[PDB]
Amino acid sequence: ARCNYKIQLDSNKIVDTVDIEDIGEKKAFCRCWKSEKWPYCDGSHGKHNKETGDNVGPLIVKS
Amino acid sequence: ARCNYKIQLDSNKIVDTVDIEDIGEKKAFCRCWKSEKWPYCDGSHGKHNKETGDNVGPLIVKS
Ligand code: FES
Ligand code: FES
Repeated sequence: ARCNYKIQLDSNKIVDTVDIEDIGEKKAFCRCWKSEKWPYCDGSHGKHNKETGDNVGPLIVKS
Repeated sequence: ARCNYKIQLDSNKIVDTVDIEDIGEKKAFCRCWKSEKWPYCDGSHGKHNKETGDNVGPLIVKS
């Protein structure tokens, strides 16, 4: 049971790097692998959780 | 097909918040929902990807 059906399926391993000096006030990062704005959250987690009963959600990095 | 079988299954929605002033040099955050050090990566993604063919990996936040 894989988790990612959408993001860079050609890649062997998806690791994203961000510098704190690009966060601004705050940024929300996707942990559900469904965002169309990867690696940022775009709210797609909500439909996923409703359909599946899951409870996943983003990481908020703040300043 | 839910993604999270491990983290706070009582919770309706798992949103984590971190302040950049707690990153230090860098921190790696789990996006595979298998870490025993949630919300940080503990390398559990590697066994998951080997078993399933998946390609998920952490978010690295650096300074
Ligand atoms: S779109 Fe994936 S966690 Fe929000
Ligand atoms: S342990 Fe989950 S992304 Fe590394």
